[PDB]
Amino acid sequence: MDIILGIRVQDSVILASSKAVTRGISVLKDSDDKTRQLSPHTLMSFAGEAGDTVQFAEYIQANIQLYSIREDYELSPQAVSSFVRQELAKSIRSRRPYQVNVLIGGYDKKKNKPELYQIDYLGTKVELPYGAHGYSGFYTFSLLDHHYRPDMTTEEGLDLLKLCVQELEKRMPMDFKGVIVKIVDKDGIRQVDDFQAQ
Amino acid sequence: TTTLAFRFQGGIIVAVDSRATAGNWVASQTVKKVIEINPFLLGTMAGGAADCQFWETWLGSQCRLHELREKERISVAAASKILSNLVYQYKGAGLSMGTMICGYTRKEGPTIYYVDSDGTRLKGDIFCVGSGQTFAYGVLDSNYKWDLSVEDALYLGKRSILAAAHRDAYSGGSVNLYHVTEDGWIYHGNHDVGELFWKVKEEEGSFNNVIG
Amino acid sequence: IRWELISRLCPNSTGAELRSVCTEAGMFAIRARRKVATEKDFLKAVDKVISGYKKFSSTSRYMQYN
Amino acid sequence: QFNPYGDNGGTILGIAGEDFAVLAGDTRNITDYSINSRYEPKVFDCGDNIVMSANGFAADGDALVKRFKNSVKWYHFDHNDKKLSINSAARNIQHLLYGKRFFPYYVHTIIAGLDEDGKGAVYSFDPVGSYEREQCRAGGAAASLIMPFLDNQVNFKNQYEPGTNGKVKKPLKYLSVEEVIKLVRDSFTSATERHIQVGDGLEILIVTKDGVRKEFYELKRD
Amino acid sequence: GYDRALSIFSPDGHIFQVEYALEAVKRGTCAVGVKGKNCVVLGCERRSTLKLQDTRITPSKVSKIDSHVVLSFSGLNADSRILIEKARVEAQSHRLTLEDPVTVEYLTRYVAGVQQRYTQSGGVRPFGVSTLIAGFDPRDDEPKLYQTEPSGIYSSWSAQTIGRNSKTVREFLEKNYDRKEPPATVEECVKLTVRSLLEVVQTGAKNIEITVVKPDSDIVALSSEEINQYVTQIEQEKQEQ
Amino acid sequence: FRNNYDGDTVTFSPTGRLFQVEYALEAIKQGSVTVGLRSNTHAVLVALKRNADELSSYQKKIIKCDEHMGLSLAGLAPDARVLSNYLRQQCNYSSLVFNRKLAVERAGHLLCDKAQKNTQSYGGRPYGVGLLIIGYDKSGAHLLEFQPSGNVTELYGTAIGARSQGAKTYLERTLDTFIKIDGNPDELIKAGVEAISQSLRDESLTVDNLSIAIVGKDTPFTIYDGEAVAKYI
Amino acid sequence: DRGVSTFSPEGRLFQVEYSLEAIKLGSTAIGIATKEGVVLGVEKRATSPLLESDSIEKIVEIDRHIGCAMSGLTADARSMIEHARTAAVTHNLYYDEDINVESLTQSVCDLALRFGEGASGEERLMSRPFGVALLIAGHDADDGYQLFHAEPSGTFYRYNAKAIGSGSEGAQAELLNEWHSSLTLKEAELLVLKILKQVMEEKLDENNAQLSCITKQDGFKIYDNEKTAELIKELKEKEAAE
Amino acid sequence: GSRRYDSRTTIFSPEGRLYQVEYALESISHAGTAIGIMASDGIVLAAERKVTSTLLEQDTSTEKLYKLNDKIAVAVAGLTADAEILINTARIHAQNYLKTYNEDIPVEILVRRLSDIKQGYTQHGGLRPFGVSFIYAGYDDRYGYQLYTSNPSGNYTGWKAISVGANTSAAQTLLQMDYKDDMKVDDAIELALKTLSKTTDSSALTYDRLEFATIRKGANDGEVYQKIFKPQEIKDILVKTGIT
Amino acid sequence: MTDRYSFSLTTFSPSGKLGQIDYALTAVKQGVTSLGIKATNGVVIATEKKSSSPLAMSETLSKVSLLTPDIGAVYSGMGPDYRVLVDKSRKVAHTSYKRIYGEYPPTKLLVSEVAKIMQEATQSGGVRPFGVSLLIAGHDEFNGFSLYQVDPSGSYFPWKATAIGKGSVAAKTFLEKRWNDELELEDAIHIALLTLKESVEGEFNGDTIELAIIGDENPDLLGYTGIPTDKGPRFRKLTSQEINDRLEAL
Repeated sequence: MDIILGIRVQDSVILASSKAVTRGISVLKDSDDKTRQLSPHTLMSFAGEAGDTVQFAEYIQANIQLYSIREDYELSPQAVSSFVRQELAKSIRSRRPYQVNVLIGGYDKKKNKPELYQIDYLGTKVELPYGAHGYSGFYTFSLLDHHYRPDMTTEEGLDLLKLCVQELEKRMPMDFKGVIVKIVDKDGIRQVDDFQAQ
Repeated sequence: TTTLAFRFQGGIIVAVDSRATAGNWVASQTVKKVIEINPFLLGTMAGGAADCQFWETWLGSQCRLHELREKERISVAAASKILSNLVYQYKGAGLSMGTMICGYTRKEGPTIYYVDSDGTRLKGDIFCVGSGQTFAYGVLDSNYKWDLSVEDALYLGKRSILAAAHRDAYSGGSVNLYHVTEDGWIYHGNHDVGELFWKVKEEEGSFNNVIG
Repeated sequence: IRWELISRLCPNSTGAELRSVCTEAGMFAIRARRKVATEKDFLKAVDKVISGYKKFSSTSRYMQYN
Repeated sequence: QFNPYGDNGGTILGIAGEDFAVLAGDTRNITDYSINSRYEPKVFDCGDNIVMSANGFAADGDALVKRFKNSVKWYHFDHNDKKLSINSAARNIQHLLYGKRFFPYYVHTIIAGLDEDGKGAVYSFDPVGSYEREQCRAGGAAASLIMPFLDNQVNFKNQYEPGTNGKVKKPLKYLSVEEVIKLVRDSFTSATERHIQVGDGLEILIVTKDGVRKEFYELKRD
Repeated sequence: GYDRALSIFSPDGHIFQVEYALEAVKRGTCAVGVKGKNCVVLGCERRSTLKLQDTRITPSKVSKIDSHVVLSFSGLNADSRILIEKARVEAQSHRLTLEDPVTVEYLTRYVAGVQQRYTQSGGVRPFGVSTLIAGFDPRDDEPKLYQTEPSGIYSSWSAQTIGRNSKTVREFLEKNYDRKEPPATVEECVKLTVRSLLEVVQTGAKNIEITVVKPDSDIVALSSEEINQYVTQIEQEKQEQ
Repeated sequence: FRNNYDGDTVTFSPTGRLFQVEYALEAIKQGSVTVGLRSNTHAVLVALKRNADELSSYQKKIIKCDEHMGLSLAGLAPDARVLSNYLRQQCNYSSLVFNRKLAVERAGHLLCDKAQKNTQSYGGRPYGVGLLIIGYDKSGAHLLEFQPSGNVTELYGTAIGARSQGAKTYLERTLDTFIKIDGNPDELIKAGVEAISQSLRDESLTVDNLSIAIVGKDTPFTIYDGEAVAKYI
Repeated sequence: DRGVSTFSPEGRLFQVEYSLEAIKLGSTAIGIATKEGVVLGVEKRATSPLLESDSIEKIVEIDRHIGCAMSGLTADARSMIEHARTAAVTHNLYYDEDINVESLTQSVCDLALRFGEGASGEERLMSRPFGVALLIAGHDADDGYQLFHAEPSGTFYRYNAKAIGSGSEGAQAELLNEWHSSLTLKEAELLVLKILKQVMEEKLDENNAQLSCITKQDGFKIYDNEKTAELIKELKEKEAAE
Repeated sequence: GSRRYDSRTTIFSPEGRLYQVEYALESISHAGTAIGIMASDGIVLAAERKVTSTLLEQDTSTEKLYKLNDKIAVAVAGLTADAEILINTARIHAQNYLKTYNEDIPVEILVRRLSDIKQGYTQHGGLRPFGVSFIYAGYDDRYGYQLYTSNPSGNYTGWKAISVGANTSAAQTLLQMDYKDDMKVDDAIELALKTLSKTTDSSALTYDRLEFATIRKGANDGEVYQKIFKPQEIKDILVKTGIT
Repeated sequence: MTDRYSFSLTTFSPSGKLGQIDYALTAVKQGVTSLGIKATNGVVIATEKKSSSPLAMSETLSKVSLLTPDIGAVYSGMGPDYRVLVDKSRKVAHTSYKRIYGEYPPTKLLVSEVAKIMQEATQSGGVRPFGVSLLIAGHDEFNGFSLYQVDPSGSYFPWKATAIGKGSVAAKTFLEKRWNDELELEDAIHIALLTLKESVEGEFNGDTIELAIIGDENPDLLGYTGIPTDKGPRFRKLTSQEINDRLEAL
């Protein structure tokens, strides 16, 4: 299963996602991106079994856009996390469960501070400055418990992300074919194509 | 079974074998693994014969309805997504399917989409599904070029399917080529591998390990 | 004047309404001081009478009784 | 548990000619290991010079035949008795075969007839519900004995002109009704002793412009 | 539950419920819309009978269906926002099903269809609202203005007005607007819309609301301090000439 | 004119009649003449179609529901579709479940049972369509006369339509004649054509006005139209 | 009001009796059946010059080979047109062939008799019958060019030349003597323009009437404004000949 | 036939307005009056209960002011029985919003849900419309204080000062002169008490028949305090306003 | 088939008042004159049993019933309507509280919940409003003793002392002077007996008076001993012998 990563600094939050799609024994596309822009100030990154990923992400995107256009006001990332965790909670006991391990992060207008939450496929809401799912967590929590600081900036957080990505590509038999870095801040959504050496 | 498709400056080229196998024994050699939905977009056979055939024929209904309703051609994205959703609501019922949604538009140009029984929809340029898709993936990427002319693209696809069918047990039979342009797909012809392998071996010299 | 066109642009109106249309067509010429009522006057009169005075119409309820 | 499916034996074979089409099948039906009956026709006339034989579960085949005949009757009723084309019948059968997915019909059926241009057409239908345009193919467990034999004298595959050292392919020729019926008779007379559930006579149906003619030929009863 | 038919063909051919909904619309606030080369303007008025209505939480007369298409209504305000909700959810569903932002034509067709269905289904009275749909299609700069009647008939209008005294605004637009030569600037469109409104509103600069729709996902709502700015030179140019 | 007791179908007149059914029967009367008759071994239907104008067409007043049955029309066209569809459903059910061709009397019983449930419950309306079922079973040739009231009876011949019942006298005078005619389809059809001619008032029989059907053992149900009917004119 | 599906002493149902005369409140649609195809024309009737000619579309294409006109109140036919398109496309999917025009018309006219309260035996809902009459036109491989009349009463006719709506009595009378089996498509268009001009409210141009055609090879096609204008000029030349 | 007994509740009049909601708007005028004033520091909701007697219980008795959420309170003017179902549905919807988003429900969402509930009956179902109109008050971080009103028609507008019920015109005219944009809670309270004194049908103003609901925000920020004025504190403001 | 009366039978009159509600109020104001008053230590609810025929048994008919061992009900309208109402109210009270919370609901919520049924009856189509007016008396450990009157419109009002029936006007206008802030249960029962004395028109005895009291938790009627948590039902009803003892206490 793929690699999804997320790091939040005091100024913004940075989301990392693998570009590999492993189906069968071959690689269908190594330039794919698994991200959804629920709001101009919120990013959605999903993982898990590919059967449910994209349609579920589109479903939450639809509901968020419908609320935003009906009220003309942006939901807080905590509200979106509650929404998606409700979907997981009501879905896992259904006949056809949705097994999607997902990451939610974005900037908050009320408190002027970005937030990042981690939702498993079972629907658990946690608040962490960083997180990962599947086999990519073991090499990220261990490394980010040493150099991560509560007061860092996005630029050196990028260097920390480079160290993490190097650890993944060194100790993963599964090749993620690089990652796509997208930063989330008050300014908006920006894509960073530098992941190997910065 | 090995179905492949790629993209270049001229259009969309698909090359699919015509070998259908019933387990160990090859059921048929004259099957058509491309479903002509309409003279704009394409479709391919991979996995369940009936499962793909019916729904890909079922696609033409939605295209006609959308064309009559909006007075305009249905985009490739919607055509892929309706089948993706229909497969999604049927998942877990035993359906196994694989297909290439190949279409050409004005604003978006040539577009290739992948849809399977899993429900995954993908956008890319190089796609190949079947029993011997791996035996093809080792050929096109080496010789891929954005400015390949129509004849070069056709020969590349034909050689790729020849190589895939030579090794894959369930891949073989006649070879069909399709070129997608502004008008739509144009049938190029039927290509039996009997007159293809020998001509390639004599002319190009590939497959040196083969005797004769 | 095109009597066929005037008759066509007046569906399901009882003869009393046609008489009222004629009277109003005569009247509209008087208000404009013209001594002759033309087709453009008859069209305005028939619009005003058939369309404007439609909520106060009798031929739609009493038809059910018949 | 319980097995909703089963086997009954029997084989079918259909060959598409130029201006005609032939459908043949054995009259033997069996259960498990013994002969159930000797004279059990499996080829039926569907009307409008359209024939089809179902190979597989006897109940499933009979139900498919009955429901296809009902669909043909309904099409005649609602379309002012419009003639039924073979392609339309094939697609209608495909829809019928896709009627339910949880309980597919485990029957291999083959139809025959003429197109709007008078050209012989034969369609083989997969139990999953798939079909394709085809010249000749057999059905059932006996197809492996019959189908590769057709390629010898119909497609003339792997056969080259004498004296040309194998560099020249034989030009294809169109066979008459007598040619194809004798080919099928030889094929079944070769298959009956090599396959246990083949025999007990042969029923072969010929589709032509005039209509449908029924011919029967006794085979080995062992 | 309720299966009784409410819309019955009258002996003269009309449907009484639909033609009553026409009058129900005729009692609504006047709403007017005009389009330029690349700008469409939806002008509207508000009721001046009662005062002490704030502006921030007062529901806007022109409701945003999507980022590129907006809707304005007239007549019964209660029923119209239901159509607004249905249009919004249908637009989201269309985005999900066709991977394409909705077009003005398709949304107007859907609104006409739902009004037609309510005129068709039993136990439901027809909508008493008349709607104006304006916006720009994706990757297209052409403004499209659509009017939907409670009867279910929709048409494109270069400039249309609905509500009370709509005849006066219609005849005014019939002579101070040219279909073949639309105004070329947003300011000209706004000026025409404003001057059209004073023919009926006859004071009420406080309760005159105007929404300007622009291509490339640009929808703005001019505030009072700009509307009175336009009104200043409009009334200055009125009496002196 | 309509009275107070018209209302809905579920309402009894003080005299003890259903005005709905009576109106259905009047609409039956207003339709065109579709006289039909039967012999021991043959059943013949004769229909007179109606055209709106010169540049118009003719209604298929002869509807086939099976090879051994047929229908005729004497009223509301659209409800005939529903009735014929129900008859075809039951005929196909008989074929697929019993293998027995539907008995003509059984078909009439099914038709009357269907026609009831609109007149018995609120929300329904009587079928203003008049069927002349013909057919041939192992018993023999049969003919029925369906009515919106649910009344179904078997007769040698009848005529339902505008002044069609004025053509019953021709059948009655010759009732003893066409009964003893067996295996002679053309002359029986000729007698039927003579019967309908008595119901003509303004215009005579032509190629496009005569629609004829006939059923039997050697003769399956066949519909005659166009030039194929001019020989019997 | 009393009863919905109730009969009448004259024996004709209500609603459909009113619907049959409610068509005359609508526009005028005219079709002519020729061996070379069928020509359809309508009356746009822009209520104001501020209307757009390309806005109101009273001619739709059910299929490449089948198209229809519209008359009476337009809104109700949208359900008719949606059902007709669905039926045609589903028949194509099921039978890999075009649906016969008469069969499609039959599959459309059955919907006109669904008004009723509390339907029993099946779930079908409708308050009143549709008040719109359609002119089904198209080509088939068995009969040829056909022109039908989808009445709201559930009955339909094959028609050589028909006018419905306001001119259903005026224009129809002229079609009786102006139609012949040797009529050509060009002369059919000229005659349609002439009859519209006779039944015109205002001056006729490419903005006031819209024409179409059906053919065995070109299929359904909506006539453009330029060809409509030159047709108007040709009619102008033809009318003042002697 | 089950037709003659039908009243056709959802039917358009010949001129073109509904008739059942028309008479509901008359039934509203026959109920007890309510007043709502939008002040800068808070919102005051007051209402005069009708049909008052010495035997009316006042210790624990609230019939015009109802609590839907810790931040949002409503005032009922009309048939209390029909208002009960609407109150229950509003509370259910607010708790479901807290279920879905885990954040305080904005007033506009609940106001829309109730307006939709009323409109659904005014549209189809053939049932009589609810003969109750609400006065909504609440707080949030979106627009600050909010003061809407409802109608049996199901339409809602924002108001800086409203009074639905008996003698609506007199109360509105009285309040519009004295309403500014800068009152504290106490000024709005005394204005509302004076309006109720000048609009009541009785002679004096006793504490038994007056109900008060106020929204205040003090030292604690982000959470307002909702207090339903009990009679012991109700009789206090009477002397402050001078009515006593 | 089903029910074709899906339309509401209560329609707003042009005068702005509900027809069926103002009609059920008239149907209530005539009939048995019942009453109930609240005292400091308990609540007494009383009604008179109008023996229709002297061959009948007023014992079989229960003019007052037990909603819960704490809450009793008295009506003044139509018999069968009250019976159906009391059965439905007991069922829904059980469903809402005994199943979910585990104990007996308090008076305040039970009254609203039972009035829910009546306020739905005036709304749901094809049905007529209940022709009864309910007097609900009950006690709870937090809000204490409380008495509630339920009108056919569905509106419920808290009243310290009440009376509904033919003698409602006289009893209501006579209870103000009778009632004061402090009261006793025997004082309350004497007040009720004196008030009901003139409103009765037939024979006066213990058999013709139906009287119930909500007081302290009596353990004798509890039906078991051993649990200190509960001390018995607070709702008890006097028999004829019990009431014909305070009858001569006047």
